[PDB]
Amino acid sequence: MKKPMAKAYEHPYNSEHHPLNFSAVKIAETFHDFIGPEQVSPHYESFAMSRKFLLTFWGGFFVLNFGMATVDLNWIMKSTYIPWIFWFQLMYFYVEGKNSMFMPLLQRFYRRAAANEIFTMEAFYHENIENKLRNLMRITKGQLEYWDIHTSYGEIRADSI
Amino acid sequence: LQWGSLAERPMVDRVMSTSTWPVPYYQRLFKAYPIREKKDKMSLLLSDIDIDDTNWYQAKDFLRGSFRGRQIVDYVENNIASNTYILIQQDVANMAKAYVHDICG
Amino acid sequence: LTQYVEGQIVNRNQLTLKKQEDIEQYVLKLVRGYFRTTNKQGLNINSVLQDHGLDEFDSIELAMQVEEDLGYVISAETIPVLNKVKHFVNYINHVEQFKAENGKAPIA
Amino acid sequence: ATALYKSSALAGNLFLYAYNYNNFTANIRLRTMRYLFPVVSLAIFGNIYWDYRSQLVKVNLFDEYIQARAQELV
Amino acid sequence: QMGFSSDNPYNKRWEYKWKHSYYTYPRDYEHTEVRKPQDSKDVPPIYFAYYKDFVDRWLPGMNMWWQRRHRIFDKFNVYFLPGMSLFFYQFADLALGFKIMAAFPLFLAYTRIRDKTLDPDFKETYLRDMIYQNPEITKYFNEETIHVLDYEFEYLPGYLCPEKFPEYQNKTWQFFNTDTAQAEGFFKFGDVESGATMTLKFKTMPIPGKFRYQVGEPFYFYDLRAEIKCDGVYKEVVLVDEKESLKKIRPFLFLI
Amino acid sequence: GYKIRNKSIFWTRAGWKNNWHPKNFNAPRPSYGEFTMGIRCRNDHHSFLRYVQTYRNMSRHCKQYFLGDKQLEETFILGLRSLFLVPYDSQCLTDQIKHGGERRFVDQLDRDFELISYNTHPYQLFTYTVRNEHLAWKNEQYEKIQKGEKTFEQELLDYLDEQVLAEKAKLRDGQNFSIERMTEIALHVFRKARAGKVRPAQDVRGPDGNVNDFLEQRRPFEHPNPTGVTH
Ligand SMILES: CCCCCCCCCCCCCCCCCC(=O)OC[C@H](COP(=O)([O-])OCC(O)COP(=O)([O-])OC[C@@H](COC(=O)CCCCCCCCCCCCCCCCC)OC(=O)CCCCCCCCCCCCCCCCC)OC(=O)CCCCCCCCCCCCCCCCC
Ligand SMILES: CCCCCCCCCCCCCCCCCC(=O)OC[C@H](COP(=O)([O-])OCC(O)COP(=O)([O-])OC[C@@H](COC(=O)CCCCCCCCCCCCCCCCC)OC(=O)CCCCCCCCCCCCCCCCC)OC(=O)CCCCCCCCCCCCCCCCC
Ligand SMILES: CCCCCCCCCCCCCCCCCC(=O)OC[C@H](COP(=O)([O-])OCC(O)COP(=O)([O-])OC[C@@H](COC(=O)CCCCCCCCCCCCCCCCC)OC(=O)CCCCCCCCCCCCCCCCC)OC(=O)CCCCCCCCCCCCCCCCC
Ligand SMILES: CCCCCCCCCCCCCCCCCC(=O)OC[C@H](COP(=O)([O-])OCC(O)COP(=O)([O-])OC[C@@H](COC(=O)CCCCCCCCCCCCCCCCC)OC(=O)CCCCCCCCCCCCCCCCC)OC(=O)CCCCCCCCCCCCCCCCC
Ligand SMILES: CCCCCCCCCCCCCCCCCC(=O)OC[C@H](COP(=O)([O-])OCC[N+](C)(C)C)OC(=O)CCCCCCCCCCCCCCCCC
Ligand SMILES: Nc1ncnc2c1ncn2[C@@H]1O[C@H](COP(=O)(O)OP(=O)(O)OP(=O)(O)O)[C@@H](O)[C@H]1O
Ligand SMILES: [Mg+2]
Repeated sequence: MKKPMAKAYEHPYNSEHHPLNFSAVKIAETFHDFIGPEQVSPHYESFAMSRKFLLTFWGGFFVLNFGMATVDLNWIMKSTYIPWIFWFQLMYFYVEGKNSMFMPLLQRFYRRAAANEIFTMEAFYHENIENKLRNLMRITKGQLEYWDIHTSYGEIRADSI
Repeated sequence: LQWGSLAERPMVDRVMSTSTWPVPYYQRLFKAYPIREKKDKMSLLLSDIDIDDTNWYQAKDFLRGSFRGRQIVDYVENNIASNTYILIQQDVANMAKAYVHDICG
Repeated sequence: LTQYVEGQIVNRNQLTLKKQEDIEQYVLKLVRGYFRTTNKQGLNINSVLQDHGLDEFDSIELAMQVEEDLGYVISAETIPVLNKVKHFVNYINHVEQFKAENGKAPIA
Repeated sequence: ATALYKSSALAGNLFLYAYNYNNFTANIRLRTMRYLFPVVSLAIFGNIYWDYRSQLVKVNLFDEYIQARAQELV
Repeated sequence: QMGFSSDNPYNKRWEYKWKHSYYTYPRDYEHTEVRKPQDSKDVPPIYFAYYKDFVDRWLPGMNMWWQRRHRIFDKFNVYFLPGMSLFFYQFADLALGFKIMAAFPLFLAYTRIRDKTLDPDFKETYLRDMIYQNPEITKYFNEETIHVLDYEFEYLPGYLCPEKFPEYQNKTWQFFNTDTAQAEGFFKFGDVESGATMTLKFKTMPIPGKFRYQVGEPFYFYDLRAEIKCDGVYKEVVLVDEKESLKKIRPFLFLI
Repeated sequence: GYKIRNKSIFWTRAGWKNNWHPKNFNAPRPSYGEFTMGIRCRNDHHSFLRYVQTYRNMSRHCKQYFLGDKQLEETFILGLRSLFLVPYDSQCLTDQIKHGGERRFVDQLDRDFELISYNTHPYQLFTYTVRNEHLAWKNEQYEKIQKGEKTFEQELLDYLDEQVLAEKAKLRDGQNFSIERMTEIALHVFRKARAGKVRPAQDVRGPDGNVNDFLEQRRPFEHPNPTGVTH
């Protein structure tokens, strides 16, 4: 065995923690390091459903806390009336009215349907790629049939003489 | 070095676990990936690529590791009239005619 | 003048052919040394590079090797016309004749 | 307090460059940041020190006047 | 001679024509051989992109103007246009129209300098179409086996012989032009298939065509000669003879 | 597995699977010499020679950091050709691209070479990383051979060679030891050898033959869960 090379080139400005070039993959790793891994719960019921009475207390505590702190809550309610009416009457059709009136506006639905089909393709990735290889394995085995014929030529020549 | 029993499978395949009541409600969303290391595993991109130049190039690399393989490589690259190293057999013309020239004796 | 060879710095040497018999031997050794060349012994002076598994891009790599061995500076306009062993021999002759007559290298 | 904060925010930019030195230096897509970071840093330092230096001169002009004017009135 | 020339070693006759999609310039000039990692300088110094644009775009553009500075030294560009600009510059504060009338002759001067200092570019596809129609050339040369050994094409300085071209002894034309707008050069060719070489010498001049004021062809080959050399055969092909060409057509005498 | 059912999936307003000339309103229209005064166009006939020079540049400027590795230079050439042969082999009719496919691909490769000249192209950094891991594994095999020791790859081959002899000594009715049978023998050894890397072989039980490894285990005291709560 020949002695291989000691090492290839080592870039002086590229590291695994500080990659030189940018992509969403490295941002994805730094993102999941930040939010941390999936917080797996070992319990048999969720935290919210087991503490509905207690969460109701603190929920109303902070409502009263804000209510006791906000002496002028009626001024905030009245100052919010006009924008509440305005933005809801203006955006009603584009949010909800389109579903039973003049136009459907199915742009957002088309993107869900495309993703649902892509989700299904990824679910059958193993089956689809395995069917593609079976055709390539069929072609590869068809080429290997020639070496099997030549190996027996010596036996044919021996018995022919 | 020890190899164990060829008839048996790894113990990971034989170990099992069963459930009971109560059962954890939590449904796993993703597989954990705490350390980004996937060494000694080949890329899954190398899946259904057709035959190409990398096949005869890597063949010579592995053949040249043996004595008989070194003879095949040197003979093919020198004494075979082919316009490509991507050898495809679609006929037995060169095979049959090479046999009739040898079986006469 | 020095280049890395398998991790070791080795001084590169240049050739000066100035003879028809030496140019043919160099080109054959050049083309046979290429890892994509098929039927290396069937290669002769009148051999089309296409018949030995070589395309337009392989002629660029061969022309690049001629610049390494002979010190030429071959323009991009000349490379695509080198498709036979005879073409490399005649081009090398034309470059030596040009420098022997004009005292300078051809335009690159 | 203002001069000390803005000095620390400028030092924070120097850390951001040092933390990302290899990208700012080798990646040519960040060449403009590499070339013009010191120009902006000098302009930022120039504003921090200018305000401090001008305030220092005015305080000294104020202190020397009230002392001189007070002795005249005495 | 090519006016636009950088330290790049390859493709000298195409340097001004090729429009690269580079954001900035390459770190090094095109290598002539495989180099070592320590031959080139990692992370080029700060303000490298600005330096490259000055030495690869600005500087060779000024060397082009300097090389052909003799074609812009006419009494129109030297005295009339700057003299007109100074007359209106004295009233630049009176109104806006004086600023425009003082800057227009400057922009007009730049355009004449910009066009006259460019490399003389003939329609090379017309030329190769002409030499490949000759049977004596196609016997030894073909487009698929021809290669360029040397190229030269430059304007002729001053006014020519005032017997072969009496057109240029015109005081009105000499006021705008200091040269004759004619060019001369050659082409060193070689054929890798036949082993033959030839020197394609040519002389060009602008001619009028089919219209009253517009030039027909700025580079018309009125003399085209080929000295073909082979193994033991030396042929001399005359595609366009000047004695027969100058009796039919005369130069154009560009103004402005 | 799963096939796209929409028969109009590859339909475009320009035809079936047309990704070379998408249909837009401002369509290309001809020009006439007699009627045209002036024109501003950037198209020329310089793309062919720019295609040749770009290859020479990208090939030579990358070999600068190969340290003379001959096998890496030949591997890079095969990879560089796959990048230049895209317009010649693609399903897309590259000769029918909207405004000249030759110019478009040439300008695309120039952007790649610009990054190559600075040794910052992601293909270059990927080649250095892949080659360093490969040479480290070849140097490991070389240092074990210089010591007279047997490599892990040689022990697999010798173990596979003896299993073939055992399986063919019992195969007398049939005499076709197909490549299918050889493969499943090697794959079964591979699965046990792969599981043996995480759990080495201590005794006759072999690689990953201990049931006690799969009993309840806990993190060591010096390496607790760093990212989340344990309870
Ligand atoms: C000095 C004295 C004062 C201090 C004293 C100390 C007091 C400290 C108080 C803290 C209390 C302990 C903290 C424990 C955790 C927080 C409490 C909790 O409920 O979390 C469990 C709950 C999930 O627990 P789980 O059951 O284990 O999860 C199982 C499934 O995975 C969950 O998902 P699933 O879909 O699979 O399962 C069903 C799911 C269905 O429920 C949901 O999934 C909720 C859907 C909402 C998500 C939709 C997207 C909207 C949010 C996007 C992100 C916004 C934030 C980021 C953007 C801005 C960046 C700043 O869960 C439920 O069944 C119902 C959930 C609970 C009832 C509804 C909760 C309403 C109030 C909580 C949210 C408060 C919002 C802000 C209001 C406060 C003003 C700031 O967490 C949440 O749902 C989100 C809340 C995250 C915490 C933020 C709020 C912290 C403080 C909350 C205090 C109590 C509420 C006070 C206000 C009440 C107003 C009405
Ligand atoms: C050229 C476009 C129109 C221009 C006219 C002016 C603008 C329209 C104003 C009135 C709107 C009514 C028509 C609904 C249009 C909905 C289109 C839509 O929203 O996109 C959905 C669409 C996908 O959602 P989709 O659910 O599949 O759409 C189907 C619809 O849901 C529904 O499915 P569909 O198949 O039935 O839709 C086909 C489309 C067919 O449209 C056409 O083919 C156009 C007609 C041919 C050309 C005629 C115009 C000729 C112009 C030249 C003459 C101008 C002279 C000016 C002076 C000369 C100047 C030199 O709509 C019609 O059928 C129109 C017939 C109207 C029925 C009238 C029946 C009687 C009603 C009586 C009561 C009326 C009460 C109305 C209350 C007030 C209005 C709310 O998104 C896109 O296509 C994105 C690309 C945008 C396309 C180009 C821009 C067109 C305008 C789109 C809005 C802005 C999008 C961009 C921003 C996106 C966010 C960043
Ligand atoms: C509710 C609590 C509220 C409390 C308030 C405080 C909240 C906490 C704040 C925490 C954030 C600040 C952290 C401060 C230090 C804390 C210790 C620590 O970092 O964690 C342990 C940390 C380990 O982190 P880990 O979480 O365990 O794991 C790291 C991961 O594995 C991955 O490793 P990795 O290295 O990639 O991770 C880096 C890691 C830690 O990386 C570090 O090494 C921390 C370096 C922080 C320096 C911040 C700028 C200071 C500039 C230096 C000034 C020196 C003046 C000296 C004057 C006299 C000398 C001439 O993360 C950071 O970089 C944190 C930086 C936070 C962003 C700051 C950017 C500010 C820009 C925006 C301006 C905002 C205005 C405020 C600016 C205030 C400036 C004073 O330990 C180390 O990193 C050891 C480092 C040993 C070598 C460093 C030798 C010194 C080199 C200094 C840089 C020189 C730059 C050029 C000079 C510029 C001025 C001329
Ligand atoms: C403290 C540190 C910083 C200090 C900074 C300040 C210092 C700056 C220093 C600047 C001075 C040195 C730079 C120039 C050195 C050149 C020396 C030399 O020997 O060159 C000879 C060299 C000849 O080379 P050669 O081929 O070896 O000669 C062979 C034979 O001798 C050739 O034989 P030939 O018979 O063919 O003769 C050829 C020759 C013929 O030469 C001549 O015959 C001389 C003609 C000059 C005419 C100038 C007046 C034009 C108007 C007269 C009109 C009078 C009639 C009408 C009167 C109406 C009154 C309203 O051609 C020329 O060289 C003339 C070229 C153009 C010159 C005229 C440029 C006009 C600019 C107008 C604005 C002036 C502002 C000045 C600043 C004052 C205010 C701040 O020519 C050159 O190298 C040309 C260089 C490039 C042209 C430079 C001219 C300036 C261009 C800049 C454009 C902007 C102008 C200013 C505009 C500002 C307001 C917008
Ligand atoms: C009166 C005192 C002097 C007045 C101030 C003069 C300032 C002139 C410089 C600032 C304006 C420059 C214009 C920028 C926009 C164009 C960029 C450009 O030039 O591209 C080059 C272009 C490059 O050509 P291109 O842009 O068409 O592209 C080349 C084609 N490819 C890409 C295919 C290769 O060339 C030219 O335009 C011709 C030369 C123009 C010369 C520019 C001005 C030089 C002036 C020299 C003054 C020297 C004395 C002063 C300094 C002395 C030392 C202190
Ligand atoms: N038929 C045309 N239609 C549209 N634009 C054109 C046309 N011909 C030229 N152009 C543009 O005008 C420029 C000059 O054309 P020109 O013929 O001088 O180029 P050239 O490279 O010198 O050709 P040649 O090699 O034959 O001499 C071209 O770069 C092009 O952008
Ligand atoms: Mg031209």
